[PDB]
Amino acid sequence: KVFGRCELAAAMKRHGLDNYRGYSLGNWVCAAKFESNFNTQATNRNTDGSTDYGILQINSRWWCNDGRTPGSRNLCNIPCSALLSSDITASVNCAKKIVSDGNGMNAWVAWRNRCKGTDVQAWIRGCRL
Ligand SMILES: [Cl-]
Ligand code: NA
Repeated sequence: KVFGRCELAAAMKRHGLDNYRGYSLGNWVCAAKFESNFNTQATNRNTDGSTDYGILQINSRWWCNDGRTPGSRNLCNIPCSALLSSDITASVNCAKKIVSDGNGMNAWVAWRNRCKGTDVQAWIRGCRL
């Protein structure tokens, strides 16, 4: 599923991401835009052989099991394919674990490079929340 901007913002807000660990909604929407272009089916392979999955590009090196990343962990306790669902619940619940791990949203490279320190409220502007 390819989300619209405001559609995703409302889904995220409903799933408890607004101000989660102090990150306003615009941060999460911005991250999703640059990580996946709002496509829940996005996958991207890393150099180390791990793979990023879904709207928030969650890495199989640490967070999910894809059966093909030897010596990895499964900290979110889910198959990585669950992160590609049109239902964002699993991605959001795993994101909450990631963002609480000490390093905040800096875990997401695109957020650090493209959202951090910008006017992220522009990402929810006009939306019916
Ligand atoms: Cl933080
Ligand atoms: Na694993």
